[PDB]
Amino acid sequence: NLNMDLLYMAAAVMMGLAAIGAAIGIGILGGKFLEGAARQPDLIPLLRTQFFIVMGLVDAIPMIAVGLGLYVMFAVA
Amino acid sequence: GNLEYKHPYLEDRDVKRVGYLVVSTDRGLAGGLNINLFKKLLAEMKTWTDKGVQADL
Repeated sequence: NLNMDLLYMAAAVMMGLAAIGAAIGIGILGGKFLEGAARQPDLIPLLRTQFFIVMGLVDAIPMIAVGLGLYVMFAVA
Repeated sequence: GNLEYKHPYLEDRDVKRVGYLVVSTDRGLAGGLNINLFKKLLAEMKTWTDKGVQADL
């Protein structure tokens, strides 16, 4: 019936836009790490620590959008 | 600093040939000025030349 048509599409827009924001945000944040690794070798492990702190905050809202698109897909429809 | 880029004069190098700039007089009568400098130069120059390191003036 009409339910699964729209509820896949709703999950698709949720995990599609989450796939934009987490890829673009880790692309900008990661490229600034790699100029810092090129510019300051000897600091790769210290900068990598800072990159993993900041990466956990970038992935926050996109991981709630993944987890609820997995819910809509395999629980609600 | 650790922010150093690459640059010949600033960074070190494995040594085979060494150069000396020696300043010296246009005029005599200065007494034992020049030669007491030049023997110190030659002692150092000999020291490198001992191990075969080349030298230039």
